[PDB]
Amino acid sequence: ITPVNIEEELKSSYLDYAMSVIVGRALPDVRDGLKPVHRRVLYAMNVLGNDWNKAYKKSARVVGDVIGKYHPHGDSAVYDTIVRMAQPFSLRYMLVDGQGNFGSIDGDSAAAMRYTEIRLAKIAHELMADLEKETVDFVDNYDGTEKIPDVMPTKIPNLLVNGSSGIAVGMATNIPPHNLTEVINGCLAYIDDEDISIEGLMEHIPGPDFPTAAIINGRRGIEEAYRTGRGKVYIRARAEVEVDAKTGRETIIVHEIPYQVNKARLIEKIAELVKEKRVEGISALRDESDKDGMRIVIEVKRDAVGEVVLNNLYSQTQLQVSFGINMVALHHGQPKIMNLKDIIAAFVRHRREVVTRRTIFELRKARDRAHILEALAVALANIDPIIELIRHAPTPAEAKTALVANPWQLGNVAAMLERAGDDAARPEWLEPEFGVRDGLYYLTEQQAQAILDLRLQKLTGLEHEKLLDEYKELLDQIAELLRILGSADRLMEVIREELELVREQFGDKRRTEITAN
Amino acid sequence: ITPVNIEEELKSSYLDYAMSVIVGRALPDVRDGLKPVHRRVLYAMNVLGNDWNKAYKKSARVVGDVIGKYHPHGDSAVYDTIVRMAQPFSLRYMLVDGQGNFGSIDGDSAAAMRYTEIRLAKIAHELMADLEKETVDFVDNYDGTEKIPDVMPTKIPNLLVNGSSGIAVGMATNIPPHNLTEVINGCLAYIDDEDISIEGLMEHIPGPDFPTAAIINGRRGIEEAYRTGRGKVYIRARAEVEVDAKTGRETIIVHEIPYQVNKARLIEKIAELVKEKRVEGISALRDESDKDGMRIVIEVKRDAVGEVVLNNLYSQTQLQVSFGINMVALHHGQPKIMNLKDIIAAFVRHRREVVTRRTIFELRKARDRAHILEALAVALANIDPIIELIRHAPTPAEAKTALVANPWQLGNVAAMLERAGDDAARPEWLEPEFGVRDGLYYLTEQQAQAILDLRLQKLTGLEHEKLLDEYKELLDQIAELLRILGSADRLMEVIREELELVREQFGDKRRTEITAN
Amino acid sequence: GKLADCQERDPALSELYLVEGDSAGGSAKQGRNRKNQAILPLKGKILNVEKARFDKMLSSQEVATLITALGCGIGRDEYNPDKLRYHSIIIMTDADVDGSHIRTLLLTFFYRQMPEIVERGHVYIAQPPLYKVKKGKQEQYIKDDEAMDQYQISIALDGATLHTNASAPALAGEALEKLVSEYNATQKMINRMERRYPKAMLKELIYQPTLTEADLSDEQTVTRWVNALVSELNDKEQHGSQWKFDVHTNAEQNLFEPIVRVRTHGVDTDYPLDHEFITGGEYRRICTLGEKLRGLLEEDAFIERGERRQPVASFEQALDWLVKESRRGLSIQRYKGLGEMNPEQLWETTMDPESRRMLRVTVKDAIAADQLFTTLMGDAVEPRRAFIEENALKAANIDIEN
Amino acid sequence: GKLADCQERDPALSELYLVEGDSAGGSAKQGRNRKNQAILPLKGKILNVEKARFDKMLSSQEVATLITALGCGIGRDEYNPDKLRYHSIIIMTDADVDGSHIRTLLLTFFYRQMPEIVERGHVYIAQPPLYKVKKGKQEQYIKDDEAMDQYQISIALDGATLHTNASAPALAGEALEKLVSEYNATQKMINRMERRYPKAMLKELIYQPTLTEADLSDEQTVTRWVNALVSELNDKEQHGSQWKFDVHTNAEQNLFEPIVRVRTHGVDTDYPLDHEFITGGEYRRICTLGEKLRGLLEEDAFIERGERRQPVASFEQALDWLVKESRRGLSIQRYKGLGEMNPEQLWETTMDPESRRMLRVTVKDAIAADQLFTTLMGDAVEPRRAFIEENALKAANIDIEN
DNA sequence: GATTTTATGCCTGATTCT
DNA sequence: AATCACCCGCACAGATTT
DNA sequence: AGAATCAGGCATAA
DNA sequence: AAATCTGTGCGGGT
Ligand SMILES: COc1c(NC(=O)c2ccc(NC(=O)c3ccc(NC(=O)[C@H](Cc4c[nH]nn4)NC(=O)c4ccc(NC(=O)c5ccc6cc(O)ccc6c5)cc4)cn3)c(OCCN)c2O)ccc(C(=O)O)c1O
Ligand SMILES: [Mg+2]
Ligand SMILES: [Mg+2]
Repeated sequence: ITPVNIEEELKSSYLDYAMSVIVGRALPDVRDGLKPVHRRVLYAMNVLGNDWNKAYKKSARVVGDVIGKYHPHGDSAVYDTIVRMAQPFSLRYMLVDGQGNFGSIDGDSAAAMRYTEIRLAKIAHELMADLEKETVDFVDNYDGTEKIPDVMPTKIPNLLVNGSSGIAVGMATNIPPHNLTEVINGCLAYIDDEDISIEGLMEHIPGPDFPTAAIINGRRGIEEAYRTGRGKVYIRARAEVEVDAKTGRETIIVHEIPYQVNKARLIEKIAELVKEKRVEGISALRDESDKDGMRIVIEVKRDAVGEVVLNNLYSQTQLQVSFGINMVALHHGQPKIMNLKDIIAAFVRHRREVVTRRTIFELRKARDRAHILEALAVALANIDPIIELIRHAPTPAEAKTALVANPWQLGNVAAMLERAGDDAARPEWLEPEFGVRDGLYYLTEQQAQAILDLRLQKLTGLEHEKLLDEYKELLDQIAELLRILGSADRLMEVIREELELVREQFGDKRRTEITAN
Repeated sequence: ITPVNIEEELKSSYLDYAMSVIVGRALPDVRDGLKPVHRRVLYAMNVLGNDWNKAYKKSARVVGDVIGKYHPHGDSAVYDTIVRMAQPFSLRYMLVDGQGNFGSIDGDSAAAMRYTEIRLAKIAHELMADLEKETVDFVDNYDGTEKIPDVMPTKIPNLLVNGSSGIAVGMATNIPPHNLTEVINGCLAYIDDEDISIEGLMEHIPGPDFPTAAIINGRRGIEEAYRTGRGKVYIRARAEVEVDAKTGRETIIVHEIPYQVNKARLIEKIAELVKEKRVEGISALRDESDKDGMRIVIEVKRDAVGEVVLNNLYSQTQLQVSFGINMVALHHGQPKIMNLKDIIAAFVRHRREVVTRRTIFELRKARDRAHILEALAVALANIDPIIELIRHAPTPAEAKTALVANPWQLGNVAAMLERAGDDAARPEWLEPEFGVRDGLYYLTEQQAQAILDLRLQKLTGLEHEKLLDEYKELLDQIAELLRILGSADRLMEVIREELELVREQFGDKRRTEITAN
Repeated sequence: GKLADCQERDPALSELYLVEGDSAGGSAKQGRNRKNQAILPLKGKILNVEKARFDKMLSSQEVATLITALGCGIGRDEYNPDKLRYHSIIIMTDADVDGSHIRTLLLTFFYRQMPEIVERGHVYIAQPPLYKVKKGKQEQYIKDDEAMDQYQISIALDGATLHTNASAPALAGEALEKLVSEYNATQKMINRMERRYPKAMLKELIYQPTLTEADLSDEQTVTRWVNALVSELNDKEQHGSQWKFDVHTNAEQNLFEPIVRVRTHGVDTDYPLDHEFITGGEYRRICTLGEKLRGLLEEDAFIERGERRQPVASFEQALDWLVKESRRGLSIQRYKGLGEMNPEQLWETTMDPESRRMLRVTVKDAIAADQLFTTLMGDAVEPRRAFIEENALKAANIDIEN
Repeated sequence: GKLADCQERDPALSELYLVEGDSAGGSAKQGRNRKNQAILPLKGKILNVEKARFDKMLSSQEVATLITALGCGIGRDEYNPDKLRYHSIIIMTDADVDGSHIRTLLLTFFYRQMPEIVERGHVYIAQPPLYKVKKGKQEQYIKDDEAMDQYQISIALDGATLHTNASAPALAGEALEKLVSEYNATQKMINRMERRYPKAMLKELIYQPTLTEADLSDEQTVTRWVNALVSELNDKEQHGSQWKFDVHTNAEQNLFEPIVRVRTHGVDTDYPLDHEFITGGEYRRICTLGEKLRGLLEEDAFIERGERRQPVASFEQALDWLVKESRRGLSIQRYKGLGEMNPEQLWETTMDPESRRMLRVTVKDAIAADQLFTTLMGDAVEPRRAFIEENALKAANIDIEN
């Protein structure tokens, strides 16, 4: 037993909890726009080989694997997180391909884990491109037994296109979706001119683009949010009034509703309002949405005008909603309020880093393969002494020592070996003692082992020529990679080509209409 | 709207359900005594590599794999089936080694699937012995994607050893456990003499042997059950009366209880019976069973007699129970009532079939390997012409055609082939055109391909000697397999050796005591 | 309480569905016509009223809820079929054996407790599908296995498949389809008589020439015939079994029988082709099919699949190659239960009035139905066991095979 | 209400526990002392009485059950602390952030509703362990990561570890342990300041000598030090890094502006070093440790490990090899929560009166505690945000350098 | 993380009719 | 087989008091 | 006094 | 008749 003051315990415990929640659960990362749970789920699904053109898997398998291996928390939260990513009316670009009962726009329910199936989406493979080439770092899991990526090498601007929403201790974040083509055009414009202002970006990006295709009523909140990071906009439904003549009847047909609205709640709220006589001029209400589109029919009395009741509905019910834009994200593990240009710059810097690391890895691999092929080509030109030496040796180890002991003359293959640009295709870790010396070749241990593994099939002419062709191809590839690493302009060309390819592949059309008051 | 008669619908539906339950759910197979769910669980656990000398795995993973791949049914039934096989007080010889909380004899219940782990037991590997050598038939699963064994190539008499219990439509089955050494001795006695009567068998198999080590009362029922296949026996608990002089007051100590009896329910029933003055002379009741063993203490009144109350306890309480032996099993896909001799004969015939198929497979493999070894030796005998011919080869196919369409000189290896004459090692599928004809070897296409896939590493002396040693031992293996297939007594000798080895490995002592009335 | 009522109040245009399982009921409630359709999920198996007492029937929860939902009376002096709600009733259970058992229990309840409901024709049975097949653009549902076989056969012979014998003939559809259908029928006939003969023996006879029992008599050609048969059997044997033949002339027509030693290490006594086998029509149809299946293929032959080609040398190989090519861009989904179906599929398959398919239950004979119910669902074990044994595999030995 | 009341009716020797979760509650009920202990499991997070109105406190089930179990009244003109039961109260929550949050909620409830109970010192806090170490025979429990690190270091240097530098010296225990402890302290000091400088520069500067500002000059002396540092950094690279340097003068001192580039086309353009850094105590202690840490190893050197000897340079890898040797026969388990522990472990580790460990809660000042509670647990967001920002990592970057 | 009563057949004990 | 009752922050109708 | 009828227990499935 | 006050729901956690 030892006394402790209440203030110190309260302070330490609450600060620890707040710091854990701020950077552990809620806020996303600016570079890839994913919370930790999303990253862990995607990595777990990728490790299983659950590709987009293969058979489905049960959700229970993936949820259990994620809980056991990487994410030690409850199963209901993980399953809800998986279910939200497969709904067409929640994400602009879905990241999971689902099968079963995943719910509907009425917000009814979703089937349990043991009644549904899932797999990765085609676009999701762009988020995890070139993951095996040491493009990012890895960190230990909760008990120092596994490795998880620190950040995905994303190729899509995920944060802007898919948006974000999160609640933390002391702060909150809320960012709407966007369109992919406009964002890519803005990124290309930024790359073309690095001192671009907000207006130049907004020429390509008028505003958000929700999945449900509502109407945005206003043009000032978008500018304020994109300039300072905080703003407010109004989303309005789509409706019209039609007259069929005859007896001068008027009916209101509702087609499209705002974002994040449950249709059944709206219908029952309107029914309750007309029951209490709070809205005058409404006779009948019906829903007739069936497999083709959304339609809600409202029949009004003959002693009223449709426009007045429509405006009353817009003012009263949930047909018009207010959306508060508030952009908060982690920059370097610290929350920060940002605007459009900061996000674009962060994405561009991430792409530069990823491409540089990929180039270094590829250069190393090419140099190693060229080093092996040099020894193979040298050995193939001195078959008779090599086979004589191997036959006379009693053991493979003695044969290897005898091969390594003395130098070997280059022979007729000295033309291409000396045509290389000195140290263009020379591995760095290799000592200067080995390699092509003055008129003679010195073999290493692994080169001798590779020679001893050669098959009799390679003595044919075509197999002899293929090695030389591959050697020349590798020399060309090494030259290209060195040229890319040389200047700072080729990197932007590569990035622009990749962005244009992504735009051509995954582009789409606009849904939401922006209009003045 | 096609009408349908009620009678035909009822008849077809009920007949389909009854046949499926009879031949797919409840009754076991006589050859191995496993219901389909047990076989599927064991096969699924074996395919995953969950051996008896490796790390544990969680129950949920195995249950999910079983449900997804082979068994299209619920999870509770599968988990209960797995749990019952890991309880020392349910099976005489456990088949699953479990870690966690799998219940207790007092009446507790096992933990959920998420909190326990399992793996295979050592004895289970005897059931699946020689499964990879084409010994049993495979059948399609429910979706026609995977293969499941039709029956395990068992080596343990599982049916008699572990018993069985099942309820079907129109019939039921109930068979008690037995001791392994007695059953093996009975099988050996039957092998020695196939005309042995039931009297001869019963000298080696006195009676059942329960896990809990109760007492069996009477002897007529056992003989009747083993002669006709239906009978009844009485299982009595072990108890005694102890007095420590001094006060001269006795107490009843109970150490053991019958098979399938709950301790808590027994204690509370005894308390309820003695509360209502239904049993006289009982003063106090206590339980002190913990760690060391089982002990239940009953303190009788001072003026009572221990023997009278002890006899009344058997009549009234559950310290004595009645077990009805009723043997029903599937013989050839149909229910049938068995006795001891039929079970023993079926097991012996199954063993004979399995050994014959295994021998055939081994002989085929040995001949196939010896063919390629002869080809490689003949090729190495003439290395210089082979490489000289290959060097002038535009492509591999031309080299192969050149090698195939020409005789070759045996050289110094022919002496070894003198031991291989008489068509001992030639494959049956091989035509008479190929092979040695007049002291000059003839090569086939596959032999030429094997020659072309030869490494330089095997040009040393030791690698040459290894092939000769391998060929020499393969000739002896082929001779032994042919001699095994050539007679019937050798098969019985092999079977007897296997049975004796199993008895030595897994034998143990008796628990239950059989006594007359 | 586990009952989604319909807004329609006239008791002559409503319906009632008895779904199996809770998830299935949840899926069905979303995809239904809310005006005049009601749902009543069942959690699991239900009480058997044939064996139970009336007091326990009243005590149980599922049957009490069903009785309250129907609205009619229960027991004598209370039952009144006139005051009936939901004048249409549909079962719609799963497509496996457990579904059949629950269906039989529900039929027993309806017939024993409410005879007039069944007699007047207010009970129906639904037919949900099993397979869903998509081939890029087309999509369709297939019930059970036989329709899947027909679909596979149609897809295999769908366009191209112009078999070339010597230079470039063209069977062109109908002849090939008839030959394939006859071959499949013969294979189905052969597969159901595995107990009485080996499969390989029956398969081998089709390609060999006809025995011609009419002109055989005692020409001693049976020796060459059986020797050739045994040699052909042993030529391509790949399982270690061996075959021998025995012949005798006990009658004017010489008889023969084979003896086969198989992997079990025991030799069967014989499989004699007695007068019954040669005189049976099975051998006649086998010979008739073999007449069309002689060595029609030439030295060089191939199959002309669409924008593809591959040489072939046997009818079976050609069929296998065609079937393998037919399964290139085909996607098949198998429904393990009603819980695997989203509401749109259930609506368009089983609940749409203008595209659903059902069966109407009716009673033909009263005494026969009563005897059948008493025998099967009664609490006397021995009559049920005898009935199951009578209709067992011993009565499955149908000698027609057509 | 999930309360397993004790038998001791005298309220001067009883105990009460507030377990988190259901599995932990069941384990505690299994492993408790039945005489004078009670268990009251809590299923999940409870109401925050600081924000909620007084009406909803009575409506809430959890706090209502807790108030009933305690036995004291609630609200003014009804509270009576004399009529108390369970004079000892223990929290015993998990050892993660959610457990700390639940602990804070319970403390807020107790302090706001029952000041006298907290003042008199009847509320205690338990302390279960985190790690369990097993070494064949020696097995035990270790709490917190710092104790685990201390245990690992002690086991690494548990006898032997005679550092043979040149011919045969011997630190022999205390000197080596002191040096290792100082090195670990400097490593922690480097890690906490890792954000503002690279790791490699700090790790390499310790081996370099002092700056030697006394003989510093505008030319021929300032360049040599930075050039030597850059040379010693460049020749140890594995990630394609490059180090460059430049110097400048401001009429008082010659300041360094080193730069480094790795996997980026950009450049920081400055990592300045001037009089401010050298005047700091961090560099002073770094140089103090580096004075002992020099190239003391001769051509021959090794460590006389237990039946082992590894003559090599780069003493960091020698320490790694020592750690590997220590961990050869060591097994570690990391508890995920109270549910993992079986009843015997819970009994012997936290609930045993003679081997448990706890903490007593007391109040030092009243106004300060009240202000802290109002600031943190109130419903004013801006003060809470300001408080969290002030005590954020910026205030944690303590420049005491000691 | 924990949540209901049913079918199918052979033994028993406790209880109810003539 | 989906449902239980609380924490965290921001914006908004209808309900109470000055 | 002795037939007759009613329940609970065991192991794989909704 | 201006100004405080009381509830509901969005998305990851016990
Ligand atoms: C059968 O399925 C299959 C599979 N199967 C699988 O592949 C499968 C594989 C794996 C696992 N699992 C696991 O290995 C595991 C491992 C570890 C755990 N964790 C723990 O032990 C720890 C302990 C612990 C720590 N500290 N204290 N205790 N639990 C917890 O920390 C923990 C977390 C949360 C909670 N409560 C809540 O949140 C909660 C909520 C509401 C509340 C409401 C209230 O009002 C109040 C309170 C509420 C609280 C409490 C404690 C858990 N599981 C698995 O299980 C289910 C995965 N979902 C699998 O199914 C596959 C295929 C098929 C097929 O058909 O092909 C298939 O059918
Ligand atoms: Mg089913
Ligand atoms: Mg926790």
